Amino acid sequence: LELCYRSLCSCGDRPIADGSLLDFLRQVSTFGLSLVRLDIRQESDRHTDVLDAITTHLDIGSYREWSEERRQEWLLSELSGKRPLFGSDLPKTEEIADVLDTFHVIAELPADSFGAYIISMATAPSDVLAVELLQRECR
Amino acid sequence: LEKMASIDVHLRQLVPGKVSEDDKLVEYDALLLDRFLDILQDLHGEDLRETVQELYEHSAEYEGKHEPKKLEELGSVLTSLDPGDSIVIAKAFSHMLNLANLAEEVQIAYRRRIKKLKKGDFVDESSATTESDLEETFKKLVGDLNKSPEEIFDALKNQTVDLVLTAHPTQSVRRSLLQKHGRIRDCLAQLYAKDITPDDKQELDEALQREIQAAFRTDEIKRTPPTPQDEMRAGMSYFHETIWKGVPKFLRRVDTALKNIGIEERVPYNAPLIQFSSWMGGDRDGNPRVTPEVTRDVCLLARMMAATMYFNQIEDLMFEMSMWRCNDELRARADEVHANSAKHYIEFWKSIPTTEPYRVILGDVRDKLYHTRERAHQLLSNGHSDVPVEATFINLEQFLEPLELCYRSLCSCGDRPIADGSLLDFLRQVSTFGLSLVRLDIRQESDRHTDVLDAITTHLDIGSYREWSEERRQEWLLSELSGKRPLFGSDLPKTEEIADVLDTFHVIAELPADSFGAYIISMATAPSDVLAVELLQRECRVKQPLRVVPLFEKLADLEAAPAAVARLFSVDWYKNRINGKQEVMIGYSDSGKDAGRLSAAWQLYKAQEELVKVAKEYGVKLTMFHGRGGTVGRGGGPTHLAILSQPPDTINGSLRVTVQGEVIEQSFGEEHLCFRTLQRFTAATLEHGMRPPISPKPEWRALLDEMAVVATEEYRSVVFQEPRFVEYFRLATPELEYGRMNIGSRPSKGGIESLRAIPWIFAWTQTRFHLPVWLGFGSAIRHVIEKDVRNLHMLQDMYQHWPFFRVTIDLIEMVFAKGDPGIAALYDKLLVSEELWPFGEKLRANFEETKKLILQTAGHKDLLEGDPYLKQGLRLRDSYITTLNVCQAYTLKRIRDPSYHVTLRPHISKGLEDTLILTMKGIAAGLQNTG
Ligand SMILES: [Cl-]
Ligand SMILES: [Cl-]
Repeated sequence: LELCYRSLCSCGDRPIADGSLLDFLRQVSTFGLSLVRLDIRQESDRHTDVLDAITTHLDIGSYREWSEERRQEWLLSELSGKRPLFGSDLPKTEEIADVLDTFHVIAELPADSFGAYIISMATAPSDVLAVELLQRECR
Repeated sequence: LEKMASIDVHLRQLVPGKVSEDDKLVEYDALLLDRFLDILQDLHGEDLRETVQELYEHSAEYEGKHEPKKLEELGSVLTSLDPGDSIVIAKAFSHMLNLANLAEEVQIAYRRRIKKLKKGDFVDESSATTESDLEETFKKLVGDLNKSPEEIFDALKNQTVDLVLTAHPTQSVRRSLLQKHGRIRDCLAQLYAKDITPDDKQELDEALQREIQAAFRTDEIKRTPPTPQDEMRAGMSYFHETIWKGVPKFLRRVDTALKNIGIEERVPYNAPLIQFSSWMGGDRDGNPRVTPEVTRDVCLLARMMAATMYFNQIEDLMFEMSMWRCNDELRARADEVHANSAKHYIEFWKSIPTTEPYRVILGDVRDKLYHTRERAHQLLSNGHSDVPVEATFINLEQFLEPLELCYRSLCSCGDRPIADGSLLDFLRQVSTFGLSLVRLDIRQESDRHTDVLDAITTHLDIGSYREWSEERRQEWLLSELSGKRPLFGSDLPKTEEIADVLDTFHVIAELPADSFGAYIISMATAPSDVLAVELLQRECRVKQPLRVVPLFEKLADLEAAPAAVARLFSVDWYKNRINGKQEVMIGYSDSGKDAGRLSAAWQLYKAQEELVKVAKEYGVKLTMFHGRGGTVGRGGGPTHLAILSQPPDTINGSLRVTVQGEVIEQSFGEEHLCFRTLQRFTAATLEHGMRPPISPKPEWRALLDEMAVVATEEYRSVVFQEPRFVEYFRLATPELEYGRMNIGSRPSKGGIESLRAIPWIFAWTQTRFHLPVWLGFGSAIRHVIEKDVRNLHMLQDMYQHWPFFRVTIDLIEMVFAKGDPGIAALYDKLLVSEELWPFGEKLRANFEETKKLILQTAGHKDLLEGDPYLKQGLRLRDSYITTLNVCQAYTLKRIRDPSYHVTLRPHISKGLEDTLILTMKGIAAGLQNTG
């Protein structure tokens, strides 16, 4: 479409280019391939449950009992590390499987479809870092 | 055309006596050779035929008296041929040798056995004419060991013979040429039926000529050094040839022999007495052509071949299963299946009615087999299908369930005889072959797994797994296999090789477990090597991991092997993962390349003794996998004694042996040969489980321990210490040209240590010298005879009463029959520097001395004094091989030395590389197995 616009302007047909073609270009820019970008929203506590099942499964403690500073320290060591966090061998409750499956579906779809991951009941930096880490470890 | 009178005379001089009175071998080869030479005259002229026949007569005279003038007479002709004539003569002698092989197989297959020739001891088990058949083994166990028939039957039920098909080290003969050889053997056999009519005989003669010409008129060089998929296709030919029909026929004969000792049951149809495994497409050790895709391909190809054979066989089964009386259970299944959509039997029936319930069930099985075949084909040629996995057989139980329902139902109604026919054959074929025909082993160097783990630990900033001691390696591996966190992801710097290893594991995870057998670790030395594979398997998400099998190659590795296996069994995780079973592999050729053959032999007997001790300690059922080069890898009768010779309790109802590619045609090419192969493996396994060889006298153990030291000294002093040995090896032998040519893969991946065992054996087998097989025996026997006058008598006692020693020496004697120091001297004269001539001269003297000493040990004046049939056939082949030897030698001189100008001869009627390849393939096909 931009090739058509440039070409039309080259030949003094800019008025022709500023018609249906301009409307089309502006519609492609405004709406993209999706019309809308979908936000995902979830409670912070649900991410806390996922990380708690993980740390319990690794015999390191309960991410839930940890203070905010200890939560931050562990999350920071994991986002900066080179080893993956969990696999199929992980006791998942129905809710925890919902959270992880949502991330997997996000990974299997085009980035043009998504906007922001919104954390309901956010209170501390560990809430945001949990989502960044879960995103990274769900590929 | 009285030329026929000359070749007959020469043939009769080559094979003078009669090894029986059905000895038609000279007749067979005379007929085939006459017909071939006529075809050769018609296609390439009268002069070409006369030249070729003069050469063969000189070669046979040489194999008679070994006059060196005959070799100079061969060479004078062979150097004067321009490359065209060189190609035609080389091709001609290759096919002449093939015909001698075919005549030999027919003679073996139709030779009547002699009951009165049995001596009554174990020596009889070293030849097909005197070995014990299935029922004679039964009665030997009942009379001499007083075992009850029920114990024999119970031993058979739980016994498994596992035959492993590996790629041929050279020309893996194409399926089409196997079939032509079959037609030639069939025409030969039928031409000597003592009742045949004149017109039948005339048409058989014409068919034989037609087929010999057909084989001579196909090229066998161009295109590609066949892709591993092609080599696998050619290797699978023996299932269609003989094995598919052969397995149920053999098992039924087991039933009859059980009836002749009072057992009324049959061997249960699901009992895996016979199994087949494959390395074709799975062995990656020093073979970069074997990729993850190659493995995926041969797995799916095998599922296709099997589904095809079941599909074609179940139509005859459907015609036979025309009964109506049935079980209540089967009648229920018939009513269920009739409620559905009959596309693969419109030529047979518009539709199958419910008054033929067995046909209803079997027709649905035929439908599922068709969907399995077409689905695997779609996966192979694309990567996806559209065939629902629920419309096919994914595991062996889905397949067996309706067939077993038919069997039970038939027995319910007193139709057991009907059930014991085509249906029993089918059940036994499903149990033996499964959904794949073969199970594919994967093999890889331990170092490659070490590289993968080293890149991992370096990526995690924990150190280099490579620098770690064996104990630290074990400690880390143990913490990871017991842990709950995965090890690595896509964010991992992978080299090309490391990606090959990991991708192989991923392909294994994406395919059915029925397709795989064992993961074999080449150059295994320590428990960390095995634990690395178990961990890499688990972290690559292989749900049903393969069993890990260490291959202990070098001599020191064998000595440390029972310690390493004990440490493995002592780890709780590995103990509960293996579920009471462990398979260990030994490589006769591999260990011999390290420390000579005699030392490797005695060391392998001891290593198996100690491994059995460990397995009994920890309550594990041990399975010894015999790689290539062994006594149990020979062709024919000798294998029977070799299996009986193994140390006590090393088999225990579970035999796994490599079927070497240079022997697979001799063993499975023909109907009778196939039956007898299966029979001797089964009988020897059964007998060894109940009747171990005698335990060695203490002085025998001490003597062999001494001889092993002297033999390793001589072998290593020549192969590894002599500085100019490698220089000689590159001159007196086509080792360089073998790797550079086109055959196999890589021979290096330095010196001989990095050289693989197969090129090591091959290079010296081509020159009829066989140094890797016999070197070391000479000095060992000289040493012990000189140390004590009486040791000769002790050696002579061992050869007469200790099976292990007799088979070891016997193999050496057979290799000496295929050896000729005069030809090796010709290679020296043409290809080796003058200042290296005494070196080869010394080696040849060693050759001679060992020969006499081996003879003295075996109590023989001539080679193979106790097996004249084999001596006879070997002499027959050697007469053709010798011409290919001289031709190969002068061709090598022509390639390496363009300053060697020859007085050419005019071309003889309608590229030196092609000549060389012809001679290699031919000589390899005529010498077959050595070490
Ligand atoms: Cl293919
Ligand atoms: Cl019809």
